[PDB]
Amino acid sequence: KVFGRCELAAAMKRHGLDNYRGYSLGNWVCAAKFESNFNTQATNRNTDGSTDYGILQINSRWWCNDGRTPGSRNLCNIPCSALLSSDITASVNCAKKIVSDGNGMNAWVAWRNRCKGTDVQAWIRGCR
Amino acid sequence: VQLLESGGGLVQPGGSLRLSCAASGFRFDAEDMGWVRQAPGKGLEWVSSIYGPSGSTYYADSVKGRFTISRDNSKNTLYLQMNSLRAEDTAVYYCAKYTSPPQNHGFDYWGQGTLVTVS
Repeated sequence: KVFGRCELAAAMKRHGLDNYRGYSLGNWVCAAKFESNFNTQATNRNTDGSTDYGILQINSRWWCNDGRTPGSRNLCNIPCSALLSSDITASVNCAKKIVSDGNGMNAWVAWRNRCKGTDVQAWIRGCR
Repeated sequence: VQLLESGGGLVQPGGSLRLSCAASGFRFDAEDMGWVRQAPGKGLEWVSSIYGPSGSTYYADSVKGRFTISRDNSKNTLYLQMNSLRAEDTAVYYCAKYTSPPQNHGFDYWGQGTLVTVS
């Protein structure tokens, strides 16, 4: 499914992302927008032979297993296919582990390029 | 930080070609790096990688056994040896790297690119 902006804000709130590792909920919503355009089924083949999966475009080299990626480590211990559903739980769980490493949200390339330092809270403004 | 590819050119099928990539502004010897190409009217496609201090190499299936990726640490230069060239190997080739790993989007930094034409 393609989530609405305020709809995804709320799911992410209920899943404990607001202020997770100091990153406010607009951060997470802005990330989704520019990574997947709110589309839980989005998949993109990358220049290193890895693939990114799901609403937060979780990567198959470091975090999930798709069976076909060079130097994969599977640090989330999950199949990438399990991240393409309308339930964002597994993407969120993997997000929390990702953001707890050195890199913080800089692990999401669209976040660091389009979101970082911006009025990210505008992404959840007007939501209930 | 900079990557700068040379020298593609025209080669007959069956021929060979060695590409280089002069690298600067970072610690070359242990950096994850690779080659990517963009063929006429297709997206960027991964070709090869070399990872970490071990220098573990990986290759896309269309090139395995024909290409070899190499580092020259003394000169901070990355090489791609291309043998047994075929018409479908025609593409712009790019040397590439991660700007801030671990990350998504694959390699996000690449050079200007060098053209290889195989006819």
